[PDB]
Amino acid sequence: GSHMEEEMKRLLALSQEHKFPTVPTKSELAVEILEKGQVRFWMQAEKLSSNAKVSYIFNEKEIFEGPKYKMHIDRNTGIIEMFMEKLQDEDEGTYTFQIQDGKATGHSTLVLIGDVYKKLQKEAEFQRQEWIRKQGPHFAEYLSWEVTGESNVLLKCKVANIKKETHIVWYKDEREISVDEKHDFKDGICTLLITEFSKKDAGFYEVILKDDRGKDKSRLKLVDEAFQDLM
Repeated sequence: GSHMEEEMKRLLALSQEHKFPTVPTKSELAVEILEKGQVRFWMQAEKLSSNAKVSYIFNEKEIFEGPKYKMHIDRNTGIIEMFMEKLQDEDEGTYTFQIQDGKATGHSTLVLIGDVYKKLQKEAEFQRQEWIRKQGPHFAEYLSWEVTGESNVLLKCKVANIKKETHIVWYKDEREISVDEKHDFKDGICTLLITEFSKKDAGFYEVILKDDRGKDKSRLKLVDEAFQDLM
């Protein structure tokens, strides 16, 4: 139609322009289930003078910072950070932050109760990506193989941000490809020679990281012998 309203309704939907739930203050107090998959309350609050009060309310009651609800405000204008690490209350979940600075006052409520949270949890899914249990956003070392002229796969990973001893170490499902470790350095990126591979030796070439923490192995499934056969 001439209105083309819906069409723009899509375009604006594409922009994904958020940041609206404010008040006389500057609340953006919404519910962000973090990457770690936890609960997050966050409004802004540009003014912490005298009266300047924020009221943590849960289930129609005013609560306080402590173990179950942790709050952290660094009064740089009054940014309100607040966390919750799960549900485990009496399954209930509803928080109203009413803030006022000086003479102004604003309300902001969040809800995550069993029936409700499960809803936000889907959205959390995007963040729920807890598979990482370590690397998180942006990895450090990565594999990469290349069948060289001799038809061998030249296994090589690539190192990043790390200062302990060496970087990685090639493996193969508990099988340690035992090469000279720290005697001849092998520092930086490491390259080996899969001089022919076999469908009974193939699988995945493991990269292992042990440093000032525990470990860290991440690898893909390598098959070359199946291709060699085609050569």
